[PDB]
Amino acid sequence: DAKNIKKGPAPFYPLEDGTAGEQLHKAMKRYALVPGTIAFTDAHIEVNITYAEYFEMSVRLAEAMKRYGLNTNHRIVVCSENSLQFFMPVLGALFIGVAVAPANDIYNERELLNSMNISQPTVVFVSKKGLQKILNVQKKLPIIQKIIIMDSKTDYQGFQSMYTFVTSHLPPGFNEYDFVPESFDRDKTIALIMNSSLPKGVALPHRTACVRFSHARDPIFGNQIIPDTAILSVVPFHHGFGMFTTLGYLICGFRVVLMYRFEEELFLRSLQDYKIQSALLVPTLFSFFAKSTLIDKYDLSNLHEIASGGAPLSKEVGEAVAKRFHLPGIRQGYGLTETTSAILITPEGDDKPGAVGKVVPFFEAKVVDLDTGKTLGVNQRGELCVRGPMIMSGYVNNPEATNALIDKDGWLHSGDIAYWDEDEHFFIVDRL
Ligand SMILES: O=C(O)[C@H]1CSC(c2nc3ccc(N4CCCCCC4)cc3s2)=N1
Repeated sequence: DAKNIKKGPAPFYPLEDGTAGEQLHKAMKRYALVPGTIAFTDAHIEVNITYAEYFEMSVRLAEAMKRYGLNTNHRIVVCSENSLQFFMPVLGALFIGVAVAPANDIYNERELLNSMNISQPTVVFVSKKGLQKILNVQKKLPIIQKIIIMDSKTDYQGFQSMYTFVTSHLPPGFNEYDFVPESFDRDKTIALIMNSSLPKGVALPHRTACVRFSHARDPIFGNQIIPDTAILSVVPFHHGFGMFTTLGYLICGFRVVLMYRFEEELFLRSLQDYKIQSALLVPTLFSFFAKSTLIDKYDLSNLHEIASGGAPLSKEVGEAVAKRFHLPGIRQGYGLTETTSAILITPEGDDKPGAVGKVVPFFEAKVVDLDTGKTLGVNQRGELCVRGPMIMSGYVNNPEATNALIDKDGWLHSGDIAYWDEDEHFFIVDRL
């Protein structure tokens, strides 16, 4: 061993009661009441949407879906590239306890089928450009009984938009600010079904998102709740990195600036013009910005951190990127789809080259001997194992693949090789 088991410190605020939908509802209502509070900004088209707008459309979607008949026995799919509308049905469903399975908007038809065959959605929200794939998947999966278009105001090609669907199902005199999100068992009600790294379905109870919201506004393990904080996120919303940072930024009242096609100039200009304080990159963009020479042309003085996750960041490209951006280091974190979000996180300003962080509040982490199972001590390399309240509840209708991952005592076996050091910073070893 127990000197060799690394434990998450204490959360700076304790763990809120209520479902993830109740916690989102309460914060967003608060932001909704101050006019002009920006929730999302689309860098390509330059449009802002406020928390008032976001809050009111999510509450209406929640009530419409409820009046349509969806409940905890149901799942919806959200199949769209990152967009201003992406999170409206996501929030709507969380408010009423309907599980959300976000679908890779660039899966081809076959991966979409396999994804939605596991998720078995009753309703699909889709962007215009994904409709024809969903219609082909629907032919094979008639459990899809209702298709709603996300990025339209009017009806589109015979299908309702979110806005016409909402009107079709709101009671007269619906009041967005009197709406009360559903109360339910957060341990037992699934919030998200996420796709596995042939893909599997990862069920995440509302609880795992609630713990994530603790980290997100933790001053050491998340971000400080400070007005006019803006984040430029270039990560897919349909995977856990983008899903659970974005929901955390919404809980925090941040301005989330998005882009879904990378462009060097647009990214750098958006950093500058939106006075971005924190940038979110997928790791292959780190290899890009190690090569970019245009960074010094831009006023990046507001930039406090560049965050990384989800894949291997080497000590080399990280140091290269930090220098091109004149930052102390890279702020990094480690988790799996099966782990909700990041379980190891660089504490703010406690950055170390090559390390992905320390054990987050509520969790524990060890490295075990690849042959026996016994717990190792400082700087010994073995398998990375973790345990805590963000671990998935299981794979959708795949119990053997679940139990091959978590022992009877609840340790998730990362399948990664790791060590921790004298300050308890963790390091992931590339097997190659
Ligand atoms: O690679 C994966 O499978 C995915 C599963 S979810 C995940 C990560 N989620 C997150 C969520 C948050 C972060 N942070 C950015 C780094 C500094 C602040 C801590 C959160 C890093 C990661 S990495 N990576």
